[PDB]
Amino acid sequence: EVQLQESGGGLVQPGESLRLSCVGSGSSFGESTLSYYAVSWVRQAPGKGLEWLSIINAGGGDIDYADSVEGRFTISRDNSKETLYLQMTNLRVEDTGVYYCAKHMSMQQVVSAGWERADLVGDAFDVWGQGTMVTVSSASTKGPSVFPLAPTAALGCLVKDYFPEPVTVSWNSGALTSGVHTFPAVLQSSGLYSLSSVVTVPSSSLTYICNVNHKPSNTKVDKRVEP
Amino acid sequence: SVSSFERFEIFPKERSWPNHTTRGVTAACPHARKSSFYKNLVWLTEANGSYPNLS
Ligand SMILES: *[C@@H]1O[C@H](CO)[C@@H](O[C@@H]2O[C@H](CO)[C@@H](O)[C@H](O)[C@H]2NC(C)=O)[C@H](O)[C@H]1NC(C)=O
Repeated sequence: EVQLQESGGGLVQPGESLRLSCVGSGSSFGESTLSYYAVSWVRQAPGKGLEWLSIINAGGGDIDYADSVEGRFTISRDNSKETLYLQMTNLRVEDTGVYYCAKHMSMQQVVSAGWERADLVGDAFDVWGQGTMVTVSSASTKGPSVFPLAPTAALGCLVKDYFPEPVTVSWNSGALTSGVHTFPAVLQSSGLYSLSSVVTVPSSSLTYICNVNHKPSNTKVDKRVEP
Repeated sequence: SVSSFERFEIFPKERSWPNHTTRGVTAACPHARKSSFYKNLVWLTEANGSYPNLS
């Protein structure tokens, strides 16, 4: 089918701008790419529900926005690149969250056939992106501090001090894909996040390493875990 | 040459085709800047990924 991949988000100061991109790939029925359908942006603040922001039709018409983002945010699409955009301006702290790209079900045009749909349906979201996170905070970014948790049994990795989310954990490039438990992060008293990650191993020991990836600071650590 | 002549709705658009899409329009047949279609016909198309049998 059609797949969607948001990108271009992270940490930005209040009152600043940021441009998210949504890239389409693959095709549904009749070789229909993303330019056959109408897309919306939908954001989710940490711990809350889904908020719809804006919609655009296949040809780029019938734009509309939610009152909360009207005037600040602008939707658009380069169908030649099968890409959507969201140009955010004057970013407020409550704009923080995971911004999603979501395709609408109904086919809106088939350009080579000379067929358009007279209306804009805006019906069910049958395809979503993995999401890209936007953190609006004037606090500076800081790299993660990682320390081992040496040893059925258990060996872990303690990512102690960083800001902001998210990080990416993967023990030995997905070697331990069973029994893992990357724990939800907490906000330490200092003000920087902390996080642990674990895996269960039996009496047999082989070397085990954890691969840490923190995008906003170009951080990538393959920390060891020997007894 | 006609003694009389009047036009009537043989197949009322929305009521006649509940299970197909009727709002098809084309840039080939534009009316009022926007692109539309014939006034006496309907370009029936798939609805919900299905073109049910029609009679
Ligand atoms: C819609 O109509 C087509 C033909 O107009 C039907 O196609 C038949 O399908 C059966 C199997 O269900 C085949 O054995 C026949 O060979 C097909 N052709 C004909 C002429 O019968 C189709 O079944 C119809 N759809 C429904 C849901 O009844």
